Amino acid sequence: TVQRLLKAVQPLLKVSMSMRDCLILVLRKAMFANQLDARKSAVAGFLLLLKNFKVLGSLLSVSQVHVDVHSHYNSVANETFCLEIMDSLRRCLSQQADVRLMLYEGFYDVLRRNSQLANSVMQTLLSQLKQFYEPKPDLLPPLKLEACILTQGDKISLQEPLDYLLCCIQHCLAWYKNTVIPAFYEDLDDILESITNRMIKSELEDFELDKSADFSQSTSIGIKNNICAFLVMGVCEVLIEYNFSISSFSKNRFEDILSLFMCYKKLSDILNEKATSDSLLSMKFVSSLLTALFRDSIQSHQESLSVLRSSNEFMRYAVNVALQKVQQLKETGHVSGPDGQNPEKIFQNLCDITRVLLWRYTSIPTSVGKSISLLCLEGLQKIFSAVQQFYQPKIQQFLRALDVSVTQRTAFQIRQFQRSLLNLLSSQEEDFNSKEALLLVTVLTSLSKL
Amino acid sequence: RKVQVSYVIRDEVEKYNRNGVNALQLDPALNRLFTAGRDSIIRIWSVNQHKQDPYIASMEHHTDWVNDIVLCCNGKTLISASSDTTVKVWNAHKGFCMSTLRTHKDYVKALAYAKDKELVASAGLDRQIFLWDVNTLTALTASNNTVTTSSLSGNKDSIYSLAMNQLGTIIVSGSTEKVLRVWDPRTCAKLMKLKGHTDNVKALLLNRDGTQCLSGSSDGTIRLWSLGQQRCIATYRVHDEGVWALQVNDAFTHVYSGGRDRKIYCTDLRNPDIRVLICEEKAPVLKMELDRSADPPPAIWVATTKSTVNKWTLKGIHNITPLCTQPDQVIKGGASIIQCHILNDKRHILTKDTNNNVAYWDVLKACKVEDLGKVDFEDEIKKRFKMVYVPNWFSVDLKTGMLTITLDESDCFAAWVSAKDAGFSSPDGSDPKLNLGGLLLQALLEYWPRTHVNVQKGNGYFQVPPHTPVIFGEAGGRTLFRLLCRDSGGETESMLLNETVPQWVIDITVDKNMPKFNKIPFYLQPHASDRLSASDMLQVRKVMEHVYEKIIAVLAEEKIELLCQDQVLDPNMDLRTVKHFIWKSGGDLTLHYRQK
Repeated sequence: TVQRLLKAVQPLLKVSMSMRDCLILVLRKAMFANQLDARKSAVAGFLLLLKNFKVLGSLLSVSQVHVDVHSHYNSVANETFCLEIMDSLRRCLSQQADVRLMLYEGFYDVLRRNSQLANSVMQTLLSQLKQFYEPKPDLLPPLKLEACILTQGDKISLQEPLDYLLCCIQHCLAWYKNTVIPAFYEDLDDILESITNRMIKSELEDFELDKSADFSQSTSIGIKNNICAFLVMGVCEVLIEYNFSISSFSKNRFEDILSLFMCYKKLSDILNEKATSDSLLSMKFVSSLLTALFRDSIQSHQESLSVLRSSNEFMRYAVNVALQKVQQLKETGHVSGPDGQNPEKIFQNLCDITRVLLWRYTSIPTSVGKSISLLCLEGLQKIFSAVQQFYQPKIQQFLRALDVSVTQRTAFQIRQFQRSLLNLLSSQEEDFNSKEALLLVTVLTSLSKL
Repeated sequence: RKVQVSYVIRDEVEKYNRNGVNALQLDPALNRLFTAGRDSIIRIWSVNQHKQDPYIASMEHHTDWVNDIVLCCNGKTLISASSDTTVKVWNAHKGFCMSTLRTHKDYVKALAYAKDKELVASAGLDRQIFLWDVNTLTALTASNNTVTTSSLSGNKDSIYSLAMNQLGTIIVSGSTEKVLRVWDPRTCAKLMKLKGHTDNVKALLLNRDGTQCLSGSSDGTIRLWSLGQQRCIATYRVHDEGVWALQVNDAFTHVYSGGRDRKIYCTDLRNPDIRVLICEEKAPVLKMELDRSADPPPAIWVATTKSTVNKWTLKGIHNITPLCTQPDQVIKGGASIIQCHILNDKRHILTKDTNNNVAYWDVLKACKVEDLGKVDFEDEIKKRFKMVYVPNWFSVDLKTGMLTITLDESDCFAAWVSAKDAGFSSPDGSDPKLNLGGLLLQALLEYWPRTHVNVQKGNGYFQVPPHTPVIFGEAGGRTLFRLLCRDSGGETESMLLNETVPQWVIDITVDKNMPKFNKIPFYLQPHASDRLSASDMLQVRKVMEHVYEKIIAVLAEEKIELLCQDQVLDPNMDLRTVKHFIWKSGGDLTLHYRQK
């Protein structure tokens, strides 16, 4: 409720000066208060207060009166103010897992919107990560498995969400290297590369999770061993995302990412059948994976991309992640990863996701677990309803972005689905696939509403 | 309350005072003279008889009369008191305002200074007296902004004068209670009250050890008081009218007096009959400051209600007729604007000043148009008459001696006029309708980044001069924030504007929202030979075409003549002006129509 209230009231914060100083004073007093769960809200206030305003801060007894002093503001003083208010957050990283979660999630926007603090946020992240990453020539489990777990009172919980940390430093390094350049950022990517090249070579027995050892949901070692699998799961996802973009297009990185997905999928198979969480792929990366995997056909990429295209399970994984993002948008108006609260970026990305899923279904119904085509059609079914529910004034722009007024475009789409429905209904029964016809009828309803 | 925007129409540099001078301070180490102008500007002059142009700089931040100044801290700092209810602390060497104290609630009238404690105190018409350690004020910064006060109580009425002694052990106040009230500034305890004087006291002095007091009064007398005996030991009645200003030499034996009767006397306190007529000034004397380089003082500076400041030389004391007849140095002053008439277009203004010069100004462009010389003012008003009515949309005041224009929410947007009737051409061939106040508001804030929309800067028809001061104050008293038009792009100025600009200005300047229109109901009836309503700017021609249609361009105008109160109406005249100038009855305007 404090996060939602502050987000709602921040337009008044944007244009004022007395209000911002009052909030700063309240949050500063709340930080030093020894009562816990007060810091849990103080940091949540500070992230919003800092990731939206470039300059903040100013320019009692009865016997004292405030007076106006006409000193024009000193930029270096304000920069030192920001640096101190961020150093407080730097030493706030010895708390429970939720504060670490929201700090890791807010640092990317803090770096993006206040460019001056660039060379200190990364000296926070890089100096925190090295508590776990273990640099040597060869020690096969390169990330420390147990260093982020706690054992007090036999109520085992995790403190350091290592996956979220590594994701945050990944996005921070991407924004640093790609955009705002015109040797710490030269060392950090080498650290990341030495994480990949010794994580794909993990036997998965060097995490001591080789066989289905305990994995229970009730015992002592079981819950900890379960929690110590989601960390490596998220690390594998984020490392896939980075190793896509470390180099433009070469087969070596693609052998790396495919083998690392194999090491993800083996663990997911082991963990799933015995007894989940969301994925860590950024939304724009999901779109740039789908579009670059199905649609584009430039001959230079083809040699390397044939390796990633031949993994049938990888296709299902990618479309499942896209479907998960669409589902999260359907439930609430924010996707998980970055740009989650910015609606226009989600709309622009969703346009491309629709444009590529439509091509995948329509272009190749050759002979049609579940097949890929049904997953694509289910994604269309979810995403049209999402568009109609949330992006109401932009339906015309959405229909303009696919490849005259809205009604002719919608008639064309309904004809496209119409012909396929007729084609798969014309077959004699013999267990005809009724799921596709049923959800096609659902899509036709949701589209004929237009 | 309700926030008004104002601005002053003036030149970028006013080297000379534009009004009288209320107070003077002389810095002996740098030979610099400070004048506290009634025109709200403090100016620093050089008193070197070398230079021909003694002007050095102006310090402009005050908004109204500057009533007193005191040079503090061995001449580094001057503190000033003004009728805008604030006290400001200036760096006197660089000439900028460092702090503004706002604890007073009415006109601050008098300031006092105790050199040996480097202590100053302020007092005014609000009956409060605050004591301030100057070094605490100078230690103020943007973080350490806390100041704490100590004040004296007992005073029953508005304070008009105030003096402290050099040791800072006695303070005396003068007021309309006629009694002067005395406190110990070190303990704030009330001390004795000496009653006896019968009128206001505008001039007070104490000897170095606070044992004698001189009071000057509007009853025309000077009185000498012993504080050790608590009584009057001599009364001097050397003036015919009120005494407004007193000075005394270091030996406390000769008193220099001046006031409403323009005459300045030097009287020996031990032997009154030995007295010297020093001079007769050209205007009531308001304040004097001796140069004290040498024991028998060489000269006395004299402030009057006129804009000129005269230095008079003092040959000596040993010897009806004035000792001196012409000033020794003269700092020239300028004219004040004393009379103002707003013309019928509600766009131009005619002025008269104290030199009987007449000028013509452009309120919209915030500048002068032509000097018209010493023509007769009322004949010039009658010669520049145009039969047009425009609703009132601003007010003018001459309190500072310059033209100050004030805009209020109640009527700022009342005046729509056509581009054609204005001096703004029709480059696309047509003239739409402009709201004057909204254009002015957009010009004043042209440099404020928040009004810039995705690039346009301003309104596209005119600029104001970049140096025009723009002041945001509350109605009745308290100025909130003052800046120059060109300075709006600063980050500090933009922050304070965002904090201070009222929503009713934001409406026009930011959202680009059109103000409400105004419609006029009127009657049409066959007494030239139905209840309708239209825009107040609609031309008679449009009603003529209306009538032509409903009773079936060039032919309409040729055939139908429109009348009001039996007078033939000019088809180009609009309904608003007709109603204002011709309708002399009550209830709704009634027009009679006919066919010819």
